[PDB]
Amino acid sequence: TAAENPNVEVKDYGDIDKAPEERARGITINTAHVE
Amino acid sequence: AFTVDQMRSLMDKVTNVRNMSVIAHVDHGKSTLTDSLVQRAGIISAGITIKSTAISLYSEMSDEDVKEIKQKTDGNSFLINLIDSPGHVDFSSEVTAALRVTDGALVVVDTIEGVCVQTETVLRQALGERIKPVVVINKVDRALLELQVSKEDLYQTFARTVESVNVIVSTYADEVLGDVQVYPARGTVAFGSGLHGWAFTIRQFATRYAKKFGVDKAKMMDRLWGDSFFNPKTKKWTNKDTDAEGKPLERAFNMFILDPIFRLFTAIMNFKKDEIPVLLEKLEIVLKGDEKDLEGKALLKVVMRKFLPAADALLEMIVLHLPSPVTAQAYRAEQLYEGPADDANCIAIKNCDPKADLMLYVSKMVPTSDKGRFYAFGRVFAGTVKSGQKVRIQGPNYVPGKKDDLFIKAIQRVVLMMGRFVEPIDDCPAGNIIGLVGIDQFLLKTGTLTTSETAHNMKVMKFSVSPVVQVAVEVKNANDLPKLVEGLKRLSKSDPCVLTYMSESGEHIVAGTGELHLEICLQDLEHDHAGVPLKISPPVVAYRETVESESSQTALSKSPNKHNRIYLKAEPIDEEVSLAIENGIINPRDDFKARARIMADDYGWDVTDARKIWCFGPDGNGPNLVIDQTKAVQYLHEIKDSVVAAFQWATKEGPIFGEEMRSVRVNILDVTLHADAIHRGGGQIIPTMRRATYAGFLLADPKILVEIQCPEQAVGGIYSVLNKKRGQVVSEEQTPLFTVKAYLPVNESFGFTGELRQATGGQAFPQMVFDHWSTLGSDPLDPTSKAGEIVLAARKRHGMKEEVPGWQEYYDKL
Ligand SMILES: Nc1nc2c(ncn2[C@@H]2O[C@H](COP(=O)(O)OP(=O)(O)NP(=O)(O)O)[C@@H](O)[C@H]2O)c(=O)[nH]1
Repeated sequence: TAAENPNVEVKDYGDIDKAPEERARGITINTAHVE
Repeated sequence: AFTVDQMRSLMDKVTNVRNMSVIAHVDHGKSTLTDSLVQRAGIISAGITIKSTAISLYSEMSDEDVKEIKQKTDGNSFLINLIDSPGHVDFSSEVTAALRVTDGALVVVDTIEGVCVQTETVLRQALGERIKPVVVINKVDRALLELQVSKEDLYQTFARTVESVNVIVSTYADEVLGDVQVYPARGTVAFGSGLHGWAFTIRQFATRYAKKFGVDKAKMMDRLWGDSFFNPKTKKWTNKDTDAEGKPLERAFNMFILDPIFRLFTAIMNFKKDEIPVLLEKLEIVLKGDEKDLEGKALLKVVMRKFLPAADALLEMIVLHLPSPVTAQAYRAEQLYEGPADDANCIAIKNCDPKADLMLYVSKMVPTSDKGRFYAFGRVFAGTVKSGQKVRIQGPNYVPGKKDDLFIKAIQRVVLMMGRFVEPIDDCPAGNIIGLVGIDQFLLKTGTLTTSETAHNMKVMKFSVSPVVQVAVEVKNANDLPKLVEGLKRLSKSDPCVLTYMSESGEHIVAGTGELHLEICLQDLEHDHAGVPLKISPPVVAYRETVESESSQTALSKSPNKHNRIYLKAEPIDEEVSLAIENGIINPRDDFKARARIMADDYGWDVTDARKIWCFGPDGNGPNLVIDQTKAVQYLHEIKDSVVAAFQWATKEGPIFGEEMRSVRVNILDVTLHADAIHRGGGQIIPTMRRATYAGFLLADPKILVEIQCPEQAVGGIYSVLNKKRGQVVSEEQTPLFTVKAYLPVNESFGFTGELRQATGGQAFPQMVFDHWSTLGSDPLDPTSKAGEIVLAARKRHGMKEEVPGWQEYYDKL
């Protein structure tokens, strides 16, 4: 969507599973919100 | 990248807004799919950061596409709010809150694993919020690369996954919404690989082959899914999988959609350099520049992105099928609103009226980097919220009549919640998601903001949702206690499913939904919330000290002076009476006369004994009593206070191992005092009374609702576990699931939640509340009996001598 709208911040995979636990287990643990 | 003005303009056309989230079992690819959406359509503004809670997407559809949208549309631009949802799926209320602010959901299902319990759990909760679902069967690449699966097998797998999903939907979806099931032919199911960037809908292929087969796409998309066959020999479309001769016909879906894809994979991955250019040319795919040199997966990834861009498939289902707030609030209004269905605020919700009084629901408080400040996250259902607006904050217990939970305060700032960032805005009308700053202190978790004095307050899914796992928490360094007490508050506010309270034994208790949940909580508490070394340990179980029969003989004890003596006997108080005292029928401050009539006429007591109760204990109101049965003691009235005080002391600290007494009755048979008050003083009689009580006690043969929901076939595991833990079934009721009620000793409940899922295949869900006290028949003074082991462990733990002093130790022979 950010290709169509400059007003969308892109979030990459590692920006979403960013927690130290998530990295340690290699899964999502926390809900993440993106726009 | 848009400007605040562009965003605000986009937010005016709520007909072209989509509030939704992604539902997925761990590892099914929820993250990589959203990264795909964000990279393709993410929106960004043209030093305060927050935890990413929601992301904005932007999408434009073609004029023809927009005509297909079966709902009010204004133009070809769409604003999509991808709302973050927690990862704990125990039917928690944190999840329900997040879903509550959405109207549609993108459900991710794995090609191989299919629909798993976690998936069913969030979907079920979603359906309970009248959310419309759309599916994406993800990880398709695994079936082609790893498993080498065949087309018909892949098809069948897809069809079974779609069926599993529509079983959950048909079961929990409100009949008033109509058919909310999902159908590949109608474009509500996508297939693809979030890791690799390609996906499609039957619709896109119908568009592609319609103007080629000389047929309108409405006809084409019905033919591109299910039992539609095109016999190349007859050049006709039929619904029979065989021809006249009975030979096998390949399904249209396999022949026109899968085959081209299969051929691309096979040709590119096998380096058939003379077959690839033709295939690409036929599909009208163009490699430019350095791409012409790629081979293998690299070429494949690049070719599939051009052939069928992923985000495109997902955005198509979101825009064309997920509902916009105007449509939804019309049939969601009544549930969402506790007040009158005919009420002015309820109507404003049904109409998503921005000019009405405010009806803003606070979904949760979100952590910010603004030094300990939490911003309120929510949705404007009615009216419009403005910066610096005077509003009425109503907590979970507010009622239009009382001033409970009410908090009038101005809203400091209205901010757009865009991922980890915020963007101050002046106002926000009904139908939109938004964040409020300055509400921290007045609201923790859910709430309801209104601008109407009449306004009533706003309302929650098949994971554990009860704090059944608990431990005692304490600082390793005494001086840190303040930070711990503060950390718990911070922890409680940030987690709806977390519980903390002080135990009867003076320990801070932290309880979590499951062992894993509790672990995250303790880690976060120790590292962040409190940020101090914590010590974790079991919760200590509290016991009661009672007597099973009357004292085998009169208890006799003298005072330090050796001049005063008390003669008494102890006997059991009936459970019904103890209960009556504990629950308010028999009270310490009631008029002794009327109370005695009740105890005598209704509980079998002798009315004189009752009229003569001297006190209750411990704390002056406990379920233990001292009754005066003396006849001619001269200075009785003068020692009463000392006797009462000694009882409060004796019943507070039993002689078995220091636990409180319960159901203990003490009868004072006789008292011999010294003539002179000097030396009859409390310092003499208080010890005497306590010593005598302990003796009468020891001479009286001393002794010291788990609701489970689950499927029938699983119930057997429940009985299996209970029997292994001195449990006892109480009731088995019920066309939902079953609910088994049973008594479970507290000292047999550590790890219970684990052994239960293990014995029911993770299908049983426990709930536990303290119910009653139960008398262990074994000898508390025998270090090897059940009761005795418990007594020996507590004594060692407290540094007392192991042997329990016997009655002779408090008896003073004449
Ligand atoms: N082959 C292939 N792999 C993919 C695709 N989409 C995601 N993956 C891979 O599958 C793995 C899991 O993706 P991920 O997005 O983290 O899964 P999840 O569903 O978010 N995780 P969890 O359930 O723990 O949240 C990753 O290694 C990712 O590269 C795809 O389209 N094709």
